[PDB]
Amino acid sequence: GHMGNAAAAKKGSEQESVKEFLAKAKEEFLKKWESPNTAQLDHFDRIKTLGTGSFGRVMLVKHKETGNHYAMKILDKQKVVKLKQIEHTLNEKRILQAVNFPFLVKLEFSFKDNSNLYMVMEYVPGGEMFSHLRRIGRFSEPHARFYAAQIVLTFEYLHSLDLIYRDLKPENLLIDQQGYIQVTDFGFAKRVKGRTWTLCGTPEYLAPEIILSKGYNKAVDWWALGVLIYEMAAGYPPFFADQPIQIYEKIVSGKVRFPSHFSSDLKDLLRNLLQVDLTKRFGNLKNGVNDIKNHKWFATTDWIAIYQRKVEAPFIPKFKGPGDTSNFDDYEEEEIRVSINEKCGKEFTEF
Amino acid sequence: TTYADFIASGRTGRRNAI
Ligand SMILES: Nc1nccc2ccccc12
Repeated sequence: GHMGNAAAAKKGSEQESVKEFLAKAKEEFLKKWESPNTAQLDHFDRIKTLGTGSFGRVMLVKHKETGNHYAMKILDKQKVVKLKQIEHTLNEKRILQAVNFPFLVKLEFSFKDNSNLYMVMEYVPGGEMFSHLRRIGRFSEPHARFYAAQIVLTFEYLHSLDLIYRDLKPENLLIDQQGYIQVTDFGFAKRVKGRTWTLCGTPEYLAPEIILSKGYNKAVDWWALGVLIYEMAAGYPPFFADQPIQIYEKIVSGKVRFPSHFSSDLKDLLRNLLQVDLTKRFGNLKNGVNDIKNHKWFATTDWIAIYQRKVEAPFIPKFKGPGDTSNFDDYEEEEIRVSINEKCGKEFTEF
Repeated sequence: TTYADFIASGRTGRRNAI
């Protein structure tokens, strides 16, 4: 066969150890999910806006008593209600409180006041993967593989907790000071033992079964991994067009084209992740995640060493001081106004 | 080229969720 006796026993043992880790990870998550005003605004100095979404914005802040820097996600409660994202917001906080994994951002504090909700998490200073990818053009296959392997492990972890992530893209991936990935946004993540049906995600990264309004499962995350690996290695995604509807037609078509510089191993991995047929998609078969981790394209990946953050990263972002923001774009600074009247108090009681 | 086509799509910047 492909493995001799020594490699075969080593791999089996490694896979078993993953099971034991994940079982313990699940019991820790569930304990924390079942039993979670950890600070206040005056405890931080607001430095600079790091990013904005429909919710509000993310600001670099310095915790005054300790001098530590953090990223503070500020959500305007009235905007959240108008956007119909109450459940998404409470769910994101609950996930962030309960998970623990080296590539998942760590929530330090959370609190709320009359007008806003606050999530204070570790500041990830190296910038968005998106910027780095667009600047560099494309990542070499070893560089893309280093990032991919972190997503594989992160999804292996999240899926064992029955969490589907559903919004993988370079825009949602931050680079930390050691060059490793951090995932921060969980606004579309959901606990899904079986199927779910919500149309959500980002056009270029949608699995065909979402587009086709089917009940779908965690395998949509493995399709999105295919799209991510493709985009990292090519510099552009496999399916693009002027308008989303044309992107969708391409996704569901079963056709994908590859750059001529893609290795054969990469193309084979991608044909099996970007597989429209669920009965054949890697990550969705009897062998589970092992079909991906054991694939030839990942043969040089030492999965434990990636997890332990013992692999030297191919790229280490520019790092000056602890509150340096040079790896982030400039955003327009809007003041954080706090109404004298409580807004949407009932909707956010649990936050 | 495919890259040129990507540029022509106009979806080269940060993409929003639906
Ligand atoms: N945690 C964190 N660190 C730096 C920048 C961010 C931008 C968006 C969300 C979270 C962030």
